[PDB]
Amino acid sequence: KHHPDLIFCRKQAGVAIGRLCEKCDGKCVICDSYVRPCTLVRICDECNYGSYQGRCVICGGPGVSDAYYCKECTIQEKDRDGCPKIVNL
Amino acid sequence: LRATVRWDYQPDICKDYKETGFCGFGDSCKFLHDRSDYKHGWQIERECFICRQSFQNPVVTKCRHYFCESCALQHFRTTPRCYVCDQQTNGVFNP
Amino acid sequence: TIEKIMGNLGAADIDHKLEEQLIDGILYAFQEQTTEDSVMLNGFGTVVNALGKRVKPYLPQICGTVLWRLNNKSAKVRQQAADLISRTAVVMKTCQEEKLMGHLGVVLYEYLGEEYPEVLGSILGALKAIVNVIGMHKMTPPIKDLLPRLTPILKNRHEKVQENCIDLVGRIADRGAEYVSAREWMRICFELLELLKAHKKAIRRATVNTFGYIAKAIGPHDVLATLLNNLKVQERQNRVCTTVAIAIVAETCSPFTVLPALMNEYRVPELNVQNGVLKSLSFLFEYIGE
Amino acid sequence: LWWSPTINRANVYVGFQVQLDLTGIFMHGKIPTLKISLIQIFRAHLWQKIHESIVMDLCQVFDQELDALEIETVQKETIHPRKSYKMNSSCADILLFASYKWNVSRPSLLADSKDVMDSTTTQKYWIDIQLRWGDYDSHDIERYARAKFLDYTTDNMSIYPSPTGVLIAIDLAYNLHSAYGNWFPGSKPLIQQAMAKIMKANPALYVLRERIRKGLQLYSSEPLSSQNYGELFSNQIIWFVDDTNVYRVTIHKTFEGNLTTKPINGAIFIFNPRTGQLFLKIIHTSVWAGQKRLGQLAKWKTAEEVAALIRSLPVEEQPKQIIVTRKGMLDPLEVHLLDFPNIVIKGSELQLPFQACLKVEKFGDLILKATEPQMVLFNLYDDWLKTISSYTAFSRLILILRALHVNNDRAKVILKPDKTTITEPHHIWPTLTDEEWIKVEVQLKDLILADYGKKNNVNVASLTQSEIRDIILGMEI
Amino acid sequence: MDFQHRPGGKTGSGGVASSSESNRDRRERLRQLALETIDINKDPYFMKNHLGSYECKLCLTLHNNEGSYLAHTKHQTNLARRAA
Ligand SMILES: [Zn+2]
Ligand SMILES: [Zn+2]
Ligand SMILES: [Zn+2]
Ligand SMILES: [Zn+2]
Ligand SMILES: [Zn+2]
Repeated sequence: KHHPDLIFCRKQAGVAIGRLCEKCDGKCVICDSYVRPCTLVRICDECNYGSYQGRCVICGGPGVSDAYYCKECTIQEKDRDGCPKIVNL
Repeated sequence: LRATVRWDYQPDICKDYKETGFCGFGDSCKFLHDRSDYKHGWQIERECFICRQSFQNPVVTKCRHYFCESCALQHFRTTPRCYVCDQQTNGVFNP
Repeated sequence: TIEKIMGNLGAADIDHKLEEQLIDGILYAFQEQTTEDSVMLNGFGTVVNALGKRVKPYLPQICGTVLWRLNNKSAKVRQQAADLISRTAVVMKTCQEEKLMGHLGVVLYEYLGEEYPEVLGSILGALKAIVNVIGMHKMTPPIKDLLPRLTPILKNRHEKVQENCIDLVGRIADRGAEYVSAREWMRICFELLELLKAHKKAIRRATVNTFGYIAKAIGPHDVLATLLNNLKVQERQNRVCTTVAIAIVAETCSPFTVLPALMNEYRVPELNVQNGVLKSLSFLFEYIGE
Repeated sequence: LWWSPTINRANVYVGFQVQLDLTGIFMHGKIPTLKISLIQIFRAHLWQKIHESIVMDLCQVFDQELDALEIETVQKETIHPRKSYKMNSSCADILLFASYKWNVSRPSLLADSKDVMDSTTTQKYWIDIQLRWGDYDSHDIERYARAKFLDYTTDNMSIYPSPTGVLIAIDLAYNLHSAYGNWFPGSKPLIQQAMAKIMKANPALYVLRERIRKGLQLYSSEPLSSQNYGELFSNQIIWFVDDTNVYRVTIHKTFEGNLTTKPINGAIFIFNPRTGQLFLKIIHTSVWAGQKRLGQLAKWKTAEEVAALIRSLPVEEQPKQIIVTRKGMLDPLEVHLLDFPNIVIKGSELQLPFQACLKVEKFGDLILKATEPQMVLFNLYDDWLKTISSYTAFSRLILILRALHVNNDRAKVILKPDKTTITEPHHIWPTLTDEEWIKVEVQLKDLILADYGKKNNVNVASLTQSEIRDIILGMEI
Repeated sequence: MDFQHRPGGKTGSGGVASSSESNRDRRERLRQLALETIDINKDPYFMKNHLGSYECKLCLTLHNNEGSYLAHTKHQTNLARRAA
């Protein structure tokens, strides 16, 4: 369910908390699955700060629920890879 | 006490709609489309456990058998296994 | 401001005449709602949920006004009235006044034959809320009369009607499946196969969840044969969701029971069912984990 | 379905009369589409549930007022479910056992006000409830009610535990209700108000009406000055009706510190601003207290008196509109105005000071020194209307009423500053010429502006001309 | 109403099939027609794969559809090359 484009930030994570819209609710932020939402999503930097406050870490809708990593991505601990907010480049 | 009522005895319900939910005629169905199981008017009008003694200070052993404490102590001292289903209770006299 | 103050502080300091004035004010505010003021609907829900058990004298006035506005010419008025029912079902069931809520359910069952899609979706959402706050045993009309009425509504093509009706069918099949015979559940599954070709992904996800609930209810064999025939029969831009449904059925219903038929489906040379078997196996392993 | 009173007539050329399933609907000939529509309306035993809900609602009403009519106990007749379908014979539905020997009149209609009550006496009582589906030919409910009462009391097949009782007939096809039979005292307005409330807000009746509306697929789209002070002279007779003075009691004191209440005569005010005529419907001294429902039954009696005065008046004498205030007891007034629907009751932006309407000396002397419903009529602007227009005299009368409601001494000083303002005994306003009534209205407006500035902590002359004219005419300011 | 002149319908029908069922029925009928024309023509080059695909052994060419093999009749030059 992925695309070859859209690298995310590759930035060091911070205390800001990810946020998901209802159009893509329940998806894993990395592997786009729906199984075992285990680890909370940290969104590093000014992805949260400013006009993008409480927005989607995926497509860009108004976020309503906390984003999560699945257990399968945290099996190899991909959740420490960085910020998963999509920057369209 | 006779209360007979001359009914109309033709219940015009679609049998295909009643037990399926789909009719091939659709909106051109001759009968009415309803799914219910209510009765009609004419159908309504036509219609120590072995010795059988008292138990004091009850307790259950390892074989899930509840009996008196003296009876369970005598059963544990007399035999190693319980007399209910020959389970391996090992003569345990516990509450 | 009233909704924010009630959500911040509460409704403990409200006087009785003050509460009557608040109910009359929010009834007149809902009575004059020209735009789609959904935040005002959320404020209505916040005020009556903050009031709680003190709205019991005011409940027949609210019910009478909503049932009067449900007969309106405009579709938006009926949609807003059913949305108010869906908001206020929880606080109607807090006081356990089951006669008024059952009367509302009977009137909504009469209103289920509407032709406008937004109104029908709002009625279905209100009925889903009423079933969630009452329970199956005291639900008038009963589920054995409700679900056969819901069976032809699944053939509708509108997205909101499909989403609300599949959500209601999923709540019933998860909670109250004992009232419905297995023939009707198999008819529901045969309708859900056509429902799997929708556009919104939430509709397909809830469809897969209903497949899992029905297989948990009636047994995982005939629904698996139905899904395998759909997998070998589709050949279109769908049927990955059929494999997701197969994996959900197997994960909910002890996958030793499913794996012989799924393994024997690999022997079919039909060039697309084998990829479905392997994709269902991958989704099954991702669902079951350890 | 829409023309079903006309298609399903009872008076046909030839026809075998048959009863529809689980209902009391009669068909003469097999009409399949009408049968399909009426079965689809009345599915899942709706007729029996409507009858059961009406029986339980009447039982709840009579249990709520068990002690008020010397009733020992109320019995719900646990009967067979086929009682609501049989039109040939009927059992009793509600049994009433009394504390004492009830005085029982001869049988009469529910709408019969006159009832000499001392015919016989008995203890037990029965109430029967009948449901019919009337057609276009036979949608009369009262003659059906008395015919069914006579044919059920006289015939031996119908079983009733008491020779005296009442039968209630409800036509669901036309939403009509009536009753016929014996009465014990206090029961008749209780059954009238209870039946009005039941046909207002029964749940199963609402289910039936909603099923009919969804069968027909009908919808309801409906959910000087331009106000009522000025619309009376706009070729439309607007009569202000006020019943707040019906619950009126005088002030008196006893020998000790406690004070008693004197039962003064109630007054219903009908004010015509286009003519200056104020009709005060009086009440008896024994009818303003003691009886139950002082805010409802007294208002119903005042509404019946207003309907009798409207029916006694001609078509031109009846008003084309009603400049009503905010509704506090206007539900039974609107219910009882079926025979006089020529005046539409609505609340405009202009009100009237009806509490000063008893401020006249002649009308107050006629109302206070009486004990019977005389229903007198006087003139507000008897001599001021000949020196002004209709709207100007209406505004002057409204300003005089507002000045009398503000301060009676200032209003009497403005209207009658000397002994030369003595008018006729049928005149409420003081005697004046054109310029004298103009100066009296100017002084009354100045006193009203001074009282409004004293009450609102503002200046008297700070208001605009339109705001002062609206305050004089009784509108919003 | 004119009961003998209404459009014909029978009880317990089940309705008309959808687009997917009609499409797979058309594909099965096209496969049957292609196999009937192959058996009439008696061409030994046609083979069905273990994954279920048409193959020309004289050309050694796979085909996605039945009409792809039906249009594979170049094949004369490949048959002359594979004859020796
Ligand atoms: Zn999103
Ligand atoms: Zn993941
Ligand atoms: Zn970032
Ligand atoms: Zn049908
Ligand atoms: Zn070839």
